[PDB]
Amino acid sequence: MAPEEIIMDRPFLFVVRHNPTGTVLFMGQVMEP
Amino acid sequence: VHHPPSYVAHLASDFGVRVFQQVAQASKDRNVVFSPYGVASVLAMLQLTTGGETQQQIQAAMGFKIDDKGMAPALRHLYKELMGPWNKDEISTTDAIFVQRDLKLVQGFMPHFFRLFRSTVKQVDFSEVERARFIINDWVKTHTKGMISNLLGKGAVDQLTRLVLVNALYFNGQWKTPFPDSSTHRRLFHKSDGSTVSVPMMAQTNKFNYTEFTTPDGHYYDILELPYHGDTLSMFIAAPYEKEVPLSALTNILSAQLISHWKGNMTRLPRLLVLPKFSLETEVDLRKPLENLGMTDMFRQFQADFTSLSDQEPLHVAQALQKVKIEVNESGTVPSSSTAVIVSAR
Repeated sequence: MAPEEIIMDRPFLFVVRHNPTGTVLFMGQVMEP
Repeated sequence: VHHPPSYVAHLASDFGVRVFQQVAQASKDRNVVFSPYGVASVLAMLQLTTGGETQQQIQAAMGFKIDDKGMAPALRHLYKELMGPWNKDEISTTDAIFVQRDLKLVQGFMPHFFRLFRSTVKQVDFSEVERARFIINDWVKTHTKGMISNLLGKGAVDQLTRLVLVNALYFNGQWKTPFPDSSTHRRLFHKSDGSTVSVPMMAQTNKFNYTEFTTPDGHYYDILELPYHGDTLSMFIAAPYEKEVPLSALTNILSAQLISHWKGNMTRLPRLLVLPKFSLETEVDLRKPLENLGMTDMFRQFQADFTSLSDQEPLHVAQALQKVKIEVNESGTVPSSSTAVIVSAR
């Protein structure tokens, strides 16, 4: 009884943005937390 | 015709997302938190101080001219829409320019620069070295709210220094559906070299805007959106399905358009998201990344054209950099970057 699990155990990418304007404020490459 | 700030917003970000790519391909196995918007802000300012081929390269790279019709007023409405209380999540961008008071500026530069950008303008004497960086480093400090306490290292500026255009971005978002403390547990993170580590990861069962995106090679990547309670800002997560395929293949095709496309194909699906919390802090040298995008001249002496600012002496960017910092936890995200260009100070 559980939906598809999505683990971020490998180096991922992250993009924080302001949707309405499409302004990519910050970007990231997390290789090792 | 599309909403003006949304158009300038794209171009600014696009440029930034292409600068990141240079920084990322240079930092292949190390952590990199960058600010696309941050680099765009100071380069736009630089567009006015420069001339000749130097200025043209920057406009070719960026993709627009801060001079053109309706261009600057649009960048200003962008500053506003971004910092509006209606976003619930707090943003705070601010640009500043520090010029040597005894620098004979060309005619019209000062008022014109202010009419277009309308930001902080400070006349400082760089001969008084320590006091000078105390003026700027403290400016950055207050506008990034404590984050980034010392943007300029000792000797990053000097008596020969003339111009310093800096940007200070701040963001304090809070997850629309924050991660439960209890759910935080140690899990294994597989490094880009093969080794694993026990890192405290956050977990959450909910319905996220998810979408699968294939790469030209044929690799599948997961794209997920975690919004902040303002529902106007959000962080997009993108990792591969297979662990064999590196983050490189994803980042090499990145673009402000590809991000819009993800956001456009998403559907709220039930998922159990387990994301490692983290607190990065990075300083990037924008020299090489910029030249890789065409702006070589501004770094080369006896080639760099700054005739729009002054002309009593030849000038050039002694250095360009960006110091970012991001704290991601159970409640939200508080990232803050401070990007600066320095003319006549290595």
